[PDB]
Amino acid sequence: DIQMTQSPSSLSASVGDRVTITCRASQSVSSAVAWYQQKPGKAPKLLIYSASSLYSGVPSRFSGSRSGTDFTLTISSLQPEDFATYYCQQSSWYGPFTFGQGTKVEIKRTVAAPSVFIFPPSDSQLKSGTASVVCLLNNFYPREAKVQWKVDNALQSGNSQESVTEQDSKDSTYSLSSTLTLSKADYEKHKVYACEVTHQGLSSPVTKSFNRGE
Amino acid sequence: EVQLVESGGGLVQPGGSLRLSCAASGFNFSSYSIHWVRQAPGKGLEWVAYISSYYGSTYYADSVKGRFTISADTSKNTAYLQMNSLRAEDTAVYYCARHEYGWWNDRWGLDYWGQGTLVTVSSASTKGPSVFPLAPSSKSTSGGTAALGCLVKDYFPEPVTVSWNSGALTSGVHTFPAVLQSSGLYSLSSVVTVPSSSLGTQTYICNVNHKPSNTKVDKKVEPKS
Amino acid sequence: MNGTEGPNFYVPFSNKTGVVRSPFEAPQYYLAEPWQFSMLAAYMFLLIMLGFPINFLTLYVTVQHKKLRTPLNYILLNLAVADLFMVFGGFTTTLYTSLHGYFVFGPTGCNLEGFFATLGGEIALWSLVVLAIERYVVVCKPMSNFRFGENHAIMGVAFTWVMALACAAPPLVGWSRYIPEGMQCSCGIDYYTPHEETNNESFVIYMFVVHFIIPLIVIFFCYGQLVFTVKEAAAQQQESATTQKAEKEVTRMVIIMVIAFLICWLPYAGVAFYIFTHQGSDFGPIFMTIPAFFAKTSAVYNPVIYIMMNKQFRNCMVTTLCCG
Amino acid sequence: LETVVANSAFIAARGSFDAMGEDWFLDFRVLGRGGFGEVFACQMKATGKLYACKKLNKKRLKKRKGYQGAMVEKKILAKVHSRFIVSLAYAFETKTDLCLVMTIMNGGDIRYHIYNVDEDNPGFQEPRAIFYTAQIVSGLEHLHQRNIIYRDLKPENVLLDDDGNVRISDLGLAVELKAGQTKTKGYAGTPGFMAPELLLGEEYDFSVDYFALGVTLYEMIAARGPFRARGEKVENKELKQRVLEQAVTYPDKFSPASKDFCEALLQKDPEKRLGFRDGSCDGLRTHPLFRDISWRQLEAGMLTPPFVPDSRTVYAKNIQDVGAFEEVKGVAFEKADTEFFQEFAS
Ligand SMILES: NC(=O)c1cn([C@@H]2O[C@H](CO)[C@@H](O)[C@H]2O)c2ncnc(N)c12
Repeated sequence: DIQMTQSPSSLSASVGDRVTITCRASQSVSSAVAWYQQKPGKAPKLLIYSASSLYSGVPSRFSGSRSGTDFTLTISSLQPEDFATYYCQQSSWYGPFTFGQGTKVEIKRTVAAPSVFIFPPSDSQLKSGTASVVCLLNNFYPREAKVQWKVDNALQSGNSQESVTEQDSKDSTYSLSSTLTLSKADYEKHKVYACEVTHQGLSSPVTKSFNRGE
Repeated sequence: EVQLVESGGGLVQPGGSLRLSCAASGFNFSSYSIHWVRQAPGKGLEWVAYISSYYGSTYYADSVKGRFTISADTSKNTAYLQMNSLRAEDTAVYYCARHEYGWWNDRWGLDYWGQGTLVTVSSASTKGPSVFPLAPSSKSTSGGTAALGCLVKDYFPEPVTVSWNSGALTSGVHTFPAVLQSSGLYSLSSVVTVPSSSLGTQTYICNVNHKPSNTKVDKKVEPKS
Repeated sequence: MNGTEGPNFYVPFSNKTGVVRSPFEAPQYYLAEPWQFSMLAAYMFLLIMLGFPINFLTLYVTVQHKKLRTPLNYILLNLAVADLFMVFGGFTTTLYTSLHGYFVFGPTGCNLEGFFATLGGEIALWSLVVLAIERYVVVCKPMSNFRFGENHAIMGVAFTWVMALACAAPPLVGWSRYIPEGMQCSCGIDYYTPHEETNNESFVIYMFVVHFIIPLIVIFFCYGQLVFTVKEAAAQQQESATTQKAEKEVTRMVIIMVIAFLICWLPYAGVAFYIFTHQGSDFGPIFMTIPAFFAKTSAVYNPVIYIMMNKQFRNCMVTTLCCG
Repeated sequence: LETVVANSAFIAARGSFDAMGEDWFLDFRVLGRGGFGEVFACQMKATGKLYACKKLNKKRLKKRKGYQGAMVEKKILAKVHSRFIVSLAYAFETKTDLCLVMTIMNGGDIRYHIYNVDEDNPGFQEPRAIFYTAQIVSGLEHLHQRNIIYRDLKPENVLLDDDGNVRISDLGLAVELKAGQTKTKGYAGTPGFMAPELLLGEEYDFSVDYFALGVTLYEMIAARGPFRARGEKVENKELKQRVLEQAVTYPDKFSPASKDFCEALLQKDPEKRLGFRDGSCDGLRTHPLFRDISWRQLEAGMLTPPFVPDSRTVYAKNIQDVGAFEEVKGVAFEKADTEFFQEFAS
């Protein structure tokens, strides 16, 4: 089709900033570009059609410009409700329709470190034949963080799943759970369960750990 | 308009057949194309295939080729996508696009999108949650504030709701998004931050209500030895 | 007196060396050198070699394209014929004679050669005039509500012939005379002495006025008008790049065209006039070959200017060369 | 060279204008070579108005035996006039030609504008082609209501006026049907603008004009006919085979509405060919293509044309680059020819 390449991949800007995101189509599609605002668990809202013409019933802080291969969406003044993924699109009335990869607009605040907690699996959890060790990183900013699971100092990979909460309304922090899932049989041959958190807010990797018995 | 409501919901087995059908109304389908746009959960918007009334041009996306057979009706404006091969990437909150026809040779974006009804492709059976306590952190992060929670594991269909102390506690609660496990059953943790000093002096019970199986489990969370 | 008059010869090298006789029976080497004759012969050969193809092409191309058959090209065909008269009447004769180093066809030959050369050059002269007239009439439009047709063109062509005969025929009936010019291998018109006894004087006046001054006025008038018109038109049409380029091109061409008319006949007129106003002006024999050089070369440069540098002819020549 | 000078003199005359016999019209440059002889600009000395004068040379008439064609064009145009058919003002003869003097269209012809719009990007964009197609349809309709099959229509016979509106012209290859026939044989028209029926020598109705409309619309946008490539036109025999056998190809430059519309007209078989089926010519007008056109305003000439011709730079053909045909190789006129020549003049 015609590949749609979004730029930047992500950005972090404060409320009341002028934010411009760019979209480059691989092939020129003339004036036939749209822009969407997607906020999780909602229908996409069309912002711009025809590369630069505002859609009706969309705020006038959104505008688009430009043609050829390089298209732009501009938000004149950022709002705390402009936390969203923005998608560009090429349209054709006799060709395919293809979407971008999304531009993540993050609402910025001061850097914060995570409070790191590690939770044992209970004996009740062990009865199902699985041991889940859950690590909580609470109230940190930026959203990005790396959790590394080590059991006995042995790197755990391909058996842990991460989930990050959507931005807190408490103060605009993020929390992250990393859940390491092991068998009971592996768990009982281990002892030291350590969650190492590497993050921008931290000045060194912080390890929280417990020894088996809970 | 906004009235592009899916009436083709419900679970359908992989490789099965269910005809997703747009309850399109508030316009006349012959100056528009009702091509199927799928908002996959927590993932970006994509195109399935072109739909046309009089013009009768239909073209697939290069990844749904012959896994769906487009069809259309102008007597109710319903556009039916036949399902006949499915994977697990055909799980989405389906929407019906609506795209203007030109006023010379003009291409616009998609004016409206549906309200959706979830369509799932899964082989997993119904089964309520097993609810396990995620015991207090007190062997590290001692003193001050401690965190504790409940792991709500092995449930299907979604959702599952987790409250604390019959809804009396809901402050400081972070209920994480569900992760699809290898089994085909969802799991999530719900955590709450409490004073370390309140532990073993206050009971924290998570009240888990899984509506699809009507399975309610109150699971006590207490410091372990 | 710059030569020596005789009964039917005029050596432009005066008799004072005591060897100057009739160049119809005496080998000339006392007014030119053998090398000069070789150069003369080379030059005459050249003029035939260039002149004949150029003029043949002009006639040839017209039969093969519809748009060339139109009235306004008749005068151009006529010009090409005129040039060919000069080639076979003048140039060829002079080429033959030069290699003997004197004129070997005698007094009668001199009259023949002089008739064909003059006839040729005069039809050419009047062609250039008629052509300028046609261009002036068509573009500047002094008379309106008339259509230029075949008949008008034919009249124009006929006129050049009549005027040419009016010049070429008089020296054969004793109103002036044809006598050797230059290195004595070509015969021109006598004007080197305006001598009453041979009737040179009256003829020279007639020639200078009717066949030089009249043409000169007409040429300047017509082309002056044409350039004026085209500048004005172009000024009112600066909405096209083409018209501006054309305006420059046409002006350049017109300068070339005017100069080409001047070069050809001005030498004859200049020398003749000076001699008429004052007699006792001595010139060499080679000096009298100079007007002939300028005139004779017009058989090459006139069709180059008036045929080759026109868009229509160019296209037609390219088509014909690329199979036609 | 001289050709630019002649064009400049025409422009000079136009400027003055903006602000019988050969002794009644001052003559300028040719503007084309029509079907029969020259078509040159000319001007009345008695009112100072510019006209085109289609001269039909006596010589060229004898060669092609074009006596029938001359009479047809005269009688039809003389009687039939609209807002999309050029007015005929005079029919006289001169010394060497028969003359039809018709109103100016000093805006050039559509064929000229295909390549003049941009040399390296020929053909119009979608709005401009659509607009012109609608105007052509109105002209064709006017012929059909009078029961006239044109049997031709091509870009070079669609002339623009000064405003930028187009009109059809030249009805010399036409036939007016009588009541008692609805179809007739022939071979009239210029190859490639002739419908399948015409080429096979079969009977045909009004349908052939709608085939020609299709060819015209396609050619405006793609800068080539359906049956030949860009800046190329194949021999009559090959072209005849193309029209009969080849299915039309399209780029995506066309909108879906214009594509579909063009296909409907370029359909081979009169019964399935959109246009006049002896019901209405307004069935054609119902196609979605014309949702961008207001027919009532179009017919009243109230819509603003997409391109407006310059009134200083003329878009008529250069003189020496117009068509040509041989004049006689010595061939002297018959008594019959002379009698036609006197008769033609009015
Ligand atoms: N017959 C007419 O009334 C006219 C034909 N042509 C030109 O003559 C060419 C051959 O028909 C066309 O393509 C135009 O360039 C015209 N050009 C300008 N005005 C006109 N009235 C005509």
